[PDB]
Amino acid sequence: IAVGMIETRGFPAVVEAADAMVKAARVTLVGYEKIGSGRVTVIVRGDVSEVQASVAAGVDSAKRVNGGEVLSTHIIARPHENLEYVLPIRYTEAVEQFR
Amino acid sequence: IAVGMIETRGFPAVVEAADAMVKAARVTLVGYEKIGSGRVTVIVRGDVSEVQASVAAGVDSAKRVNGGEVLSTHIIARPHENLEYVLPIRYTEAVEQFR
Amino acid sequence: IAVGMIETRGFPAVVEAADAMVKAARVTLVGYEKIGSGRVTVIVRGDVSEVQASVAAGVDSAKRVNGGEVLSTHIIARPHENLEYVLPIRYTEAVEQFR
Amino acid sequence: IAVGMIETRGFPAVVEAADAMVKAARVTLVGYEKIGSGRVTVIVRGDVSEVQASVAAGVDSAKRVNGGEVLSTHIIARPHENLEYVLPIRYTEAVEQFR
Amino acid sequence: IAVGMIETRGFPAVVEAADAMVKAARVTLVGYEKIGSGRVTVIVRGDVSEVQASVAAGVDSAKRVNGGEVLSTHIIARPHENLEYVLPIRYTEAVEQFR
Amino acid sequence: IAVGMIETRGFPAVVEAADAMVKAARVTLVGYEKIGSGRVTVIVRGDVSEVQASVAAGVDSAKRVNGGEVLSTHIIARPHENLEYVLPIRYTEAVEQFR
Amino acid sequence: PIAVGMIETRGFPAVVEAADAMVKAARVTLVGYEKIGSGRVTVIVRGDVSEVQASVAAGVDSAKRVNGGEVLSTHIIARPHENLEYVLPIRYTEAVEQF
Amino acid sequence: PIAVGMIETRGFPAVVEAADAMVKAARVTLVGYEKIGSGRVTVIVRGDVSEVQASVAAGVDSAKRVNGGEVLSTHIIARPHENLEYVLPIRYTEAVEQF
Amino acid sequence: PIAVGMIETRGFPAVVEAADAMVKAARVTLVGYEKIGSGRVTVIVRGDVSEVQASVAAGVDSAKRVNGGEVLSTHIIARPHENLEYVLPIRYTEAVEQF
Amino acid sequence: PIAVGMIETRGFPAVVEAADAMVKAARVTLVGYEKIGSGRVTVIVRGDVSEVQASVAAGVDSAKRVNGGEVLSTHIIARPHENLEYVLPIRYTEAVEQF
Amino acid sequence: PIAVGMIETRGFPAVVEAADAMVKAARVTLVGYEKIGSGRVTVIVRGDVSEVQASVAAGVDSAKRVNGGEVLSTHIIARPHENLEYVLPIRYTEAVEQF
Amino acid sequence: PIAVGMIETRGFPAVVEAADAMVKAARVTLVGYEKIGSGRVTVIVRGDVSEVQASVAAGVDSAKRVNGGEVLSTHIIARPHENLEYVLPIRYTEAVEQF
Repeated sequence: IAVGMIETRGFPAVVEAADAMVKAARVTLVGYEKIGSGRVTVIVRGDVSEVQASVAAGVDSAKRVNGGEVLSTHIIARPHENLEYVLPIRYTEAVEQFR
Repeated sequence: IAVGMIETRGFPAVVEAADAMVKAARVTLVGYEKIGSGRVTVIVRGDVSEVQASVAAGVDSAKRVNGGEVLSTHIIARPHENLEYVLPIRYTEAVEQFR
Repeated sequence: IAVGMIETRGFPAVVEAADAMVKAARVTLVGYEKIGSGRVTVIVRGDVSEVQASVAAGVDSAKRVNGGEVLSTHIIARPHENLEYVLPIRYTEAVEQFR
Repeated sequence: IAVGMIETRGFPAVVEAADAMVKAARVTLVGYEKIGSGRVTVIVRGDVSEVQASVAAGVDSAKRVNGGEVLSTHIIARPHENLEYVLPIRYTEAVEQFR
Repeated sequence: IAVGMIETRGFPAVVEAADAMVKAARVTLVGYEKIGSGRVTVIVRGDVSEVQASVAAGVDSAKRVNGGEVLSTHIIARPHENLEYVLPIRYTEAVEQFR
Repeated sequence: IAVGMIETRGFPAVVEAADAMVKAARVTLVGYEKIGSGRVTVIVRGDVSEVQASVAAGVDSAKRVNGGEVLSTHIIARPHENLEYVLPIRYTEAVEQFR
Repeated sequence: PIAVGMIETRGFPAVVEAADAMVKAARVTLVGYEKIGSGRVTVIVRGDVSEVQASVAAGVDSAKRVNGGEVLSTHIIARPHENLEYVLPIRYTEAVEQF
Repeated sequence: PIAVGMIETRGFPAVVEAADAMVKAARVTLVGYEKIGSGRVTVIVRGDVSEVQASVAAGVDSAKRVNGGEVLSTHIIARPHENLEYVLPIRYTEAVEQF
Repeated sequence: PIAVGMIETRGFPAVVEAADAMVKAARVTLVGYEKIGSGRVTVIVRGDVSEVQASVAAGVDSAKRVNGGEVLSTHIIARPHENLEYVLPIRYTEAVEQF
Repeated sequence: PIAVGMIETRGFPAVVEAADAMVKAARVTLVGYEKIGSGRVTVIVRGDVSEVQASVAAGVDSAKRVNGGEVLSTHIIARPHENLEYVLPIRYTEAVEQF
Repeated sequence: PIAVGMIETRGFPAVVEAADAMVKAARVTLVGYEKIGSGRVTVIVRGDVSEVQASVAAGVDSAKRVNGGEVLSTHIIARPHENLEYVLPIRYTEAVEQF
Repeated sequence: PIAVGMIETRGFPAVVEAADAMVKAARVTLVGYEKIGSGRVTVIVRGDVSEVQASVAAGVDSAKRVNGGEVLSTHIIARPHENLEYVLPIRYTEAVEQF
């Protein structure tokens, strides 16, 4: 299951990115990551094609935000299982209860 | 229920943004978010039209603050339910006890 | 009860701001807030006129600090009750035991 | 057992770095480290030659990321045991359960 | 009892500031404060004249540090009791056990 | 017992600094400190002459790191006991179990 | 009015059955679960007075049928004073709210 | 003077009834709830001496009527020494203050 | 439907045997372990109703064979109400999910 | 010398009365309160040996008068070894220090 | 196969002796220690089945010789299901791994 | 060799006396204090075997003289396996180290 990420500078924009992503295709927002310098990432999981659709929409929508800025984005089609155990890209408890 | 966000650089300004928002219309301040680089966001919930009124007032009032600066703002009319589970835009425990 | 805020860049200056505020008038320092980028805020509560007196003194005294810098300030005469529940402007446990 | 590190500015890029590293050779991603200013490090362990292979791939892949930036990298062939006890380069609980 | 503060950019320098302060006069280092942007403060308590001696020595010694930088300093002769309850300038548990 | 400190900008470099320090002479790495703005410090303890040897090696090795940068360094020959109680320069639990 | 209903059991299995029988028998929300020792645990439900009475009755009959089941005490409070919400686990949690 | 009133029960339901009966019978504030094992739990109220006496009496009569209810001990302290506030859960909390 | 199965024992060793026998005897997942005092502990499993019945039966037979083993109570809930998931440790955890 | 005095009760109300009677009967400071199960709780006071003896005696007489009161054990240590301070809740806390 | 061995005692001293006797009598690793109330505590060891049997036997003989020693229950599981690792303290910890 | 000595009491006051008598009677360090329920608590000391024997003996005689004192179990382990240090509170803490 692919992973999609949009990193913005600013919180409002990251929230819009996430909203646009889950609305554009069949992906689950699994988390959000702060790393400082105003950089925040929203992470979604789903089929590669769903994730591609969601990230493209997420980027477009975030850039429309008043003062919105997208810093980086990336999609990994088949993330190695090891990552699930170290980085915050896994379906969380709260998350799978929403499903 | 819509979500409204004002991100400022500086705490005093974000506090004013929040005060102005809840006073301008029928919205509930549900939280506050720090992301570093002096960037803080206040988040309100309510009817889209209430939120529109509150954000416009929040922006005007924050800009009047001595040294106040607004970095970004955004309103999402119908935030996807998935967001409530990942991002800090949900009515909190403390919050719904105030209601 | 009004809320007064002085945000400085630097800790020594914020400590002086707070000392000057509680000494200048009848206000209670209720808290302190860090938001990154060296930005820290001290928050006091009291009658609007007391708070006005305290913030003016706090600003003057903070600017006298060696390397002191004031970034922003603001006073809200009647902060909405909703804020008390979300933002760190409320009388705390430790605080009301000092009173 | 060698330690390999790639530090990026941006989260998406660090996630790609990690994915590329564990896919390129026989290394275990043991952790991730945030230090502010958007600087994040992913850490892998394995035979020196595996780690060399993984870091080279991790760097190439991270630089291909949209808005990806690599700040620093380093490999230590035989890290002193003392480090395992202070710095986050050790196999963690969650990690060795994945193995 | 007076409070003395030296804020540096850099940790090594703040550690030297503290060492120099407690060695120069009869003051107790009561704490250390991080506020981001590399800004850290060391706080001492003691008689105003002891604190004056310690801060002057602390500044001189910190500036001798390789890459040492002092950002701000301040002394408050009779800090208001209210501050003890909000800001980290109080004798701590660990601290008074050293005494 | 002397204290030695190397502060870098970047995590990989600080890890190398630490490795080089404990390998160059008879010192114990006792901790690591993050203060933001990418500034991290590694702290060692040992005889002044051991610490001098370790810091010199730590600096040389950190500067060889790809993208490595050393911001500041310092050695305190006889750190005042008060510091042990406030600043993170003390032998920790985990640490003395390694010994 | 919105009553609170409580069933206390000796043993966890029996208390889980009480809870399941309570929310199934009537229009009530399980809001809490309280451990106090001696194998005594309480499930707390909220709802209309008549709904809570229906559910507590169902809860008790079912719990007593559990193998090694044992009900210690029960009680229904019709109009719980607001003060209680703030001290005891009878209040709704945002957790059980989202649901 | 401002007395403290305590009812200790065996069982949680009975202690919740004690609390509800206490704050309802007189001008007192429930400030705490204390678990100590063996199924023993205490509700603590604050108020004038005469108010606390009225409420403790109501509390006990009501608690004994709870199904499987059982009161273990009670006590009213008329002028609790200030020292106690700082060690025991008899003090008001900002939680119960806001209310 | 997806039932929940619970075995409560007196003693930890016996409860660990119950759990091991349960997941081995049928298609069930151990999702929780609950301590409530008096030496009473519960293991909770999730699975189809028929699978959970098979496993609880195996669990009980095995637990009673443990040296100093002792089963206090057991229960199977066929269709646990969703409300319970949110209050009690019967829900899957991302921990047991990854597995 | 500075002795430590302890009264252990069965029940919380009685232990709160012990504490109140102790600090009122003599020049002692309540520094701790210890829960260990089976409804056993201890109040610990510090002071001169003769002061602690006066207070423990008062404490016991008063505690035994509490409704459902019960004193389990008491003890006075005249010169408690410094080692104990560091392991047990007999030491002053900055909490009780500020007072 | 890698079995798990458990000795549960009444009393801590006896459980510490059990653990010491177990790891000394055979090739096993103490991985956990479990408190569940009523003075019942368990030590858990991991190792080959034959090694764990040797150690549990040694553990029990030694524990029964402890003054006021008392063994409540014991059990050896030869092939503990992987599910258990994720719910119970039978798994290795990085703590006991480093050793 | 460096033995561990343990005295377990019923009641806290008696356990505090045991500890005080132990460190006073011989060259031992109190390193821990363990609560396990049923009013059972253990004090743990470290030292030479002969020193620990002297202290445990003193500890027991003194504890039995405590009003309402009661010793449940004791034990001395001459050469505690290193594995134990990592699982149980018999290890020195940096807390008791600094002293």
